[PDB]
Amino acid sequence: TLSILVAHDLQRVIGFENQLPWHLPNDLKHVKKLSTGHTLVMGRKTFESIGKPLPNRRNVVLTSDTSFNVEGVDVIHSIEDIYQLPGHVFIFGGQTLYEEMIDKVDDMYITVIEGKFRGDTFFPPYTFEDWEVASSVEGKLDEKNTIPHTFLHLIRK
Ligand SMILES: NC(=O)C1=CN([C@H]2O[C@H](COP(=O)(O)OP(=O)(O)OC[C@H]3O[C@@H](n4cnc5c(N)ncnc54)[C@H](OP(=O)(O)O)[C@@H]3O)[C@@H](O)[C@H]2O)C=CC1
Ligand SMILES: COc1cc(C(C)(C)C#Cc2c(C)nc(N)nc2N)cc(OC)c1OC
Repeated sequence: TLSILVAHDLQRVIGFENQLPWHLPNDLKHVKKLSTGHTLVMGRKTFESIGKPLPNRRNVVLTSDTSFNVEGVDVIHSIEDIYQLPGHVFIFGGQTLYEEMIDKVDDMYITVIEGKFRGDTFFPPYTFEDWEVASSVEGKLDEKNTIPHTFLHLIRK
C-alpha cells in the first residue's frame, strides 16, 4: 500500500524555514501510530530537517547524492525505487516529493490544521472530486494542543 502522510494548514502550508510552523503533539502521536512498524519515504531536505531517522520503522531517503550515508537510513536514488519497497509505505515529505507522488498514491492521511501560517513549503492542490472521505475525525483541543485540527483519510475515487 502506498499512502501520503502529511499535515497542512488552510492554505496548504507544510513548512517554514525547515520547521513545522505549528506545535501539535496530537499529530506527532498520529504519525507514530500510523507509521510505526512500516516505511517512511522522504526527500533529502525533509530528512535533514529532522536530522535523524524515526525509531521503530524503516526510514528511506530519496537523494541524487551518491555519498549520502546515515546510520538507520536506507537510501534510494529514483522515484521508481519507491515501488519496490515492501509493505505499507508512507510518503512523508516534502513539497517536491508530494508533487511527484500525489497522482500515484492509493490514499492520503491528511491532518488539516485549521489556521493560516506563514510558509515557504506547500502541499500540492487537490480536489475532493478525486478523493472519497473514508474518515474525518476532529482532534481534541488541549493544554498542549491549541490549534483546531482534523484527521482525514482520503481514498482515490
Ligand atoms: N512538512 C514537511 O514535509 C517539511 C519539509 N520541509 C522541507 O521541504 C522544504 C522544501 O524543499 P523540498 O524540495 O520540498 O524538500 P524535499 O524533502 O522534497 O527534498 C527535495 C530533495 O529530495 C531529492 N529528490 C526529490 N525527488 C528526487 C528524484 N526524483 N530523484 C532523486 N532525488 C530526488 C533531492 O535531493 P538531492 O538534492 O540531495 O538530490 C531534492 O533536492 C525544505 O526547506 C525542507 O525543510 C521543511 C519543513 C517541513
Ligand atoms: C516527527 O517530527 C518531525 C517531523 C518533521 C517532518 C517534516 C519530517 C514531518 C512530518 C509530518 C507531520 C509532523 N505530521 C503529519 N501528519 N505528516 C507528516 N509528514 C519535521 C520536524 O521538524 C522540522 C519534526 O520534528 C522533529
